[PDB]
Amino acid sequence: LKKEFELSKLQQRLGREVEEKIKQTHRKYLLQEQLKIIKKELGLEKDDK
Amino acid sequence: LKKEFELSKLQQRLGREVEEKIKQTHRKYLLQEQLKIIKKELGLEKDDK
Amino acid sequence: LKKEFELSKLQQRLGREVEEKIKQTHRKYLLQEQLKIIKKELGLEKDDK
Amino acid sequence: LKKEFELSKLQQRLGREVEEKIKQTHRKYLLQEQLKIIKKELGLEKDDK
Amino acid sequence: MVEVENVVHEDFQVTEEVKALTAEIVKTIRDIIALNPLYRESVLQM
Amino acid sequence: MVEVENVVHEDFQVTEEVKALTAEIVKTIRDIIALNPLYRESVLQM
Repeated sequence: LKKEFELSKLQQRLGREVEEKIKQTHRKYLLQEQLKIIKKELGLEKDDK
Repeated sequence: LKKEFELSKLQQRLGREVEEKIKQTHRKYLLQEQLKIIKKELGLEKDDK
Repeated sequence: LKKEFELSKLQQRLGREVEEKIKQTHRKYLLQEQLKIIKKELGLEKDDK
Repeated sequence: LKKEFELSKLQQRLGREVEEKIKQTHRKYLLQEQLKIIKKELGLEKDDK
Repeated sequence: MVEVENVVHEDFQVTEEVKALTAEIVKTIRDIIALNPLYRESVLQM
Repeated sequence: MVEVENVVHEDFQVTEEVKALTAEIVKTIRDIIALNPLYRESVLQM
């Protein structure tokens, strides 16, 4: 049972790590996106066609 | 009820007046608060375009 | 309660001693178990990119 | 009522079907991703820049 | 069949320091369920 | 083929500390189905 248990707990740590890395990715993307919107917001043509 | 309404009315009105005199503080102060917020959470030297 | 807790305690301590002597088994054995998981989990691959 | 009911039930089945296709996509990705991590652990397959 | 409710429940008049052993009984029960867990601890909380 | 019901089942006469290991077996089984849930828990409650 423990032989199975060691792998399971390892997998649990690995799963939280991969998922938290995805969260650290996207949460920081929300922060950078907020940064952009504040850098853009001022009245401007908002470069485009 | 009249006395309570006059007390609550004078308190709400005096406080509304103090609040109006506080709204006179310029919106730039708010923009400065958000500015300090931008600096409180950014990091990350420039390695982009 | 003293005698029963001492019985459970002596069993838990003797078993903890057994557990330490099994922990004397080297971590190479654990990593070998993981290597067996690499070699005994599956044979074929499905829906490979 | 039945004429509407048939189309509605059809739409419900159709929606769950597309959703299940997304699940069949990602669940196999979870299995294959686990496969990759185990294949990368067997020696040194990927390394950083 | 003869029976009698001999539910003795004698108690010393001073009932202040007599409940101190019970406190040790519940602390020992918490240690019994913590090092050798057998039953749930919710019944002790009820 | 020759056979005999040699269902060996030696057990200590003293059955006090022999069911104590069982407690660890069920705690490991509860942690395996709690931390890595595979099957239903109704069979365990029965």
